[PDB]
Amino acid sequence: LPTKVLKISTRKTPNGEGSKTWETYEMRIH
Amino acid sequence: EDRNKIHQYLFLTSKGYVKTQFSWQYYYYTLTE
Amino acid sequence: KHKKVKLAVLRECSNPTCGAGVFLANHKDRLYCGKC
Amino acid sequence: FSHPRRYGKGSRQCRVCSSHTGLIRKYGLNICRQCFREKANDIGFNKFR
Amino acid sequence: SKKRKLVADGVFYAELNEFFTRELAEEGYSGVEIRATRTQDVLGENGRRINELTLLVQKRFKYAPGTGLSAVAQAESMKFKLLNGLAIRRAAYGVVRYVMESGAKGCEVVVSGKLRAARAKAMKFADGFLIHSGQPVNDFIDTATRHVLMRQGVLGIKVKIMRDPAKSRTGPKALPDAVTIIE
RNA sequence: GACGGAAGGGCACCACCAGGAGUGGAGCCUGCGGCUUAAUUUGACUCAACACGGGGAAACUCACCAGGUCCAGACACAAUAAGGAUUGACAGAUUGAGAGCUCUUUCUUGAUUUUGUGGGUGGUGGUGCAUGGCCGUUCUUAGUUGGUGGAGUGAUUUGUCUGCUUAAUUGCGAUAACGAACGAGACCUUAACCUACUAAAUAGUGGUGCUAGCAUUUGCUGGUUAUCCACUUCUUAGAGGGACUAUCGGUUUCAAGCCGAUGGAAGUUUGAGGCAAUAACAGGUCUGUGAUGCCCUUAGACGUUCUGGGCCGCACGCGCGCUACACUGACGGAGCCAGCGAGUCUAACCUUGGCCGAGAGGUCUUGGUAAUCUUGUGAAACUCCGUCGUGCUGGGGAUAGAGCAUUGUAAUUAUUGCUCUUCAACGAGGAAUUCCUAGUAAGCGCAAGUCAUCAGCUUGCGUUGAUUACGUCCCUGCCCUUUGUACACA
Ligand SMILES: [Mg+2]
Ligand SMILES: [Mg+2]
Ligand SMILES: [Mg+2]
Ligand SMILES: [Mg+2]
Ligand SMILES: [Mg+2]
Ligand SMILES: [Mg+2]
Ligand SMILES: [Mg+2]
Ligand SMILES: [Mg+2]
Ligand SMILES: [Mg+2]
Ligand SMILES: [Mg+2]
Ligand SMILES: [Mg+2]
Ligand SMILES: [Mg+2]
Ligand SMILES: [Mg+2]
Ligand SMILES: [Mg+2]
Ligand SMILES: [Mg+2]
Ligand SMILES: [Mg+2]
Ligand SMILES: [Mg+2]
Ligand SMILES: [Mg+2]
Ligand SMILES: [Mg+2]
Ligand SMILES: [Mg+2]
Ligand SMILES: [Zn+2]
Ligand SMILES: [Zn+2]
Repeated sequence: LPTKVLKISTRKTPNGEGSKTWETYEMRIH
Repeated sequence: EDRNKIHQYLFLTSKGYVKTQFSWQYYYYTLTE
Repeated sequence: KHKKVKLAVLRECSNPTCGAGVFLANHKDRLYCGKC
Repeated sequence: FSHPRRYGKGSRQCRVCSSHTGLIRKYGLNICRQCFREKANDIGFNKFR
Repeated sequence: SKKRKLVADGVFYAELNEFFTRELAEEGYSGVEIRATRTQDVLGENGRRINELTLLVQKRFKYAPGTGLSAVAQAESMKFKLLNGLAIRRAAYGVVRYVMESGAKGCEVVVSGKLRAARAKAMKFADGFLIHSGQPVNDFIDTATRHVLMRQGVLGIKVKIMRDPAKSRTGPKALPDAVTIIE
């Protein structure tokens, strides 16, 4: 089967200061 | 008696007589001796 | 802040709900049970 | 002592906080983003690229 | 669904350990799999804790009447030891004294917070060989971090260990640098 | 050591060149100040504040204010307990109120809690200058240490370096060093190719018992959701293969290597990322945490709630932006091309397909827990065929009026949409300034997050696809040496 990645793009910081850096976690099913 | 329905819904969270632990909003009220 | 005052002591309505300690209100027209 | 609060953000609360802030209603988990990455890897959500 | 499902495999798998280093910590918890440090006080007074909350596992979680080479076990191994009271100077070298000749490559322990109320102590205690980093760390480390609540200023540990890649016990057999032949 | 406005080197499109694409000039969107305010909650102010705290706020959120409920002050001592403590109460005056807030009234529920001492204890209340954690920046950087030996009484130094070279303390080389470990690299994810083994009405293609139509000696184009037969080339992806700069030139010095060429699926580390050393900094967050020290507070509450308003309020400056100024354009048929992706059990999510409708939308089923249905998401730029011949004219859609819907207890200060009239600058933007080297820039629209609702936002995505350099310190910055110091709080 084709696998579908589950992606949750959330910004890396709790507050709203820094550079606007994001990061995508994956869930890889099969 | 409003209080009396819960007393054996079981078998004053303070004086011990049941220890409390939170973990997400619906109250794991688990018992003493 | 209320008193429900002490009553230098003392009809009736229906339903085994209202249990004979339910003497209806001494006003006028009153068919009222202090229970509810 | 209550009035219609059926939908919206006052409705949904964080599992770990009841924090109405930062909700992520994706994949039926319902946690805020401050909150999630702390509890991230233990769900099998990892980082590859 | 199936997406909203395999998440719920894990997001149910998750809140458990929120409920585990809260209730079984003093009773010696290591990790769900139930990995543990101490293991009687998990059962209870021959029955006091075994079922005190399996009976609450249901009447909270929708059920019915009837259905030292790890850091997360070593970052609380002796997190008690601090809030009970010892020197934070030699006690920390003890644990990296401990695991290191347990055939283990590398270990590192830090304590962060107010030793004395200032811009706050952050001293660090290492010993050994700690690969970091790339992909070979996910394989070879364990690190835990537990907030320590003492009466004047919260502090916090960041323990790290590493598996001896030689006596690996699973997966790769040595560092991906590995070189050797015979003369 | 750190620092210098001292000297060498070395390096970067948060530096420049050669050029590309834009903003600051206009309307409007949004965020910041201001200002106004009962309140306009607030954090952040250089790169590293200002479409940033998911911060797209109508209630909520809500922290703000004008008001109004509540005990959800456990419990320990001490008081009304069994000659009723005490909560509740329908309606009425009150009040926003179908609020017993409260007043009258007399009912009334029943050792449940009413009161002070004491103790709690909730807090988006204060202190990111008491903290955890995490995060951001130096750093889109090459650095860092120890063993034995050498040098020093010593702190220290050597190793860790002239010179090349590399993206790099990457290596050749040189060497009082030698041999090492961390960092870079290796490692891991993804976009490509395999005519190969391993493969299927959930994928895609021929083909058959046969079926639809133009020509008609057998082809055109199909149709056949429980009608048969085939295939692994596409797809997808299990196991693996393959790129090693391989080979041969151009220049090397002895090489380390850099500029060509062929092979070619693949020549900037093959492309794009994930990780990440030794140390930092009063950096940001108590407005994420049942993380929180200590204080402030705890019954006319700063707790929680109900009602209503506010964060968006405009002589103004600024930041991320969207629609453009039109003839490579706009209007109009119409050809019709994606890829990335999400979706409903105590339930209303993805809506085909019907049918009403001017559209918005209505209504009606239906498939879909999902390679099956929505979905070939029949996207847009596009583009083929027409149209309007350069005014501010339709370019432009701003302000502004009238009418129909959709969400929602609740759209008024237009949530949002569709229709008709309105038709404001703006005529390519000053000083400045950004981003950028290949499937890149740029244009285009599409999903997902947000979401009851709402994009001019975000994270991604594919369609279309250039110019130009494949270089240097001239500026701005950073790293290594040398040097000076009365700095070490550096
Ligand atoms: Mg809250
Ligand atoms: Mg690496
Ligand atoms: Mg230029
Ligand atoms: Mg402010
Ligand atoms: Mg504050
Ligand atoms: Mg500042
Ligand atoms: Mg910077
Ligand atoms: Mg309110
Ligand atoms: Mg609140
Ligand atoms: Mg602050
Ligand atoms: Mg020596
Ligand atoms: Mg000596
Ligand atoms: Mg040295
Ligand atoms: Mg700080
Ligand atoms: Mg705002
Ligand atoms: Mg501006
Ligand atoms: Mg529909
Ligand atoms: Mg207009
Ligand atoms: Mg935004
Ligand atoms: Mg220069
Ligand atoms: Zn009655
Ligand atoms: Zn949370």
